[PDB]
Amino acid sequence: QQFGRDIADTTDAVRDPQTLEILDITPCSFGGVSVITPGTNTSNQVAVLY
Amino acid sequence: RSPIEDLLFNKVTKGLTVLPPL
Repeated sequence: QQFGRDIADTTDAVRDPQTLEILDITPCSFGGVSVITPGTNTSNQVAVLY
Repeated sequence: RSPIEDLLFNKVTKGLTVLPPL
């Protein structure tokens, strides 16, 4: 075996081409961001939520 | 939670994500 595929059919665990050591693949921060703010007539303060 | 609600809870088992309910 060289590399495996998850349920999404993507490379999630690949070994080195020569070394027997195996490294898992986990994506880093890629999620969405939302902004919570009141109406513009009241104020302009905003909140950052992930 | 009542034991009935416990029984009902125990009897139920890449871009897309699941937002938790309010």
